[PDB]
Amino acid sequence: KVFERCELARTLKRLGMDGYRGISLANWMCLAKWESGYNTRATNYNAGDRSTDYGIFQINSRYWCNDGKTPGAVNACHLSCSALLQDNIADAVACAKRVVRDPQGIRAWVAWRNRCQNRDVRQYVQGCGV
Repeated sequence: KVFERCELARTLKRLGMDGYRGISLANWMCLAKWESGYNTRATNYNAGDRSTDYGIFQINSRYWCNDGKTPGAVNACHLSCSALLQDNIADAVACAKRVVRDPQGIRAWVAWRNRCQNRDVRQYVQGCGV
């Protein structure tokens, strides 16, 4: 599904993302916006290294989920990558939280560095009741 902005903001807040490991809701919204346009069903193949990015946060199969076809990959979220293509984002949120328990935190996604870091991200949550 493609979430509407404020519905996603409230969905993420009910899932415990506001301030998780120091990360505001607006930062998670900016991440989802630029990774996927708030789209849970998206996959993007990376031909350079044979990995694939999955779902609303475009989480990569080399370290985070298992798709069976990424050579030498691991599965730190202990999920099939299929779980990251559901309309229900609970599993994707659990995996995003796993990502940010590692040292880089939200910097693990380069799109966040490019499109969210050191920026005014307040617009993403404006009016949403979060």
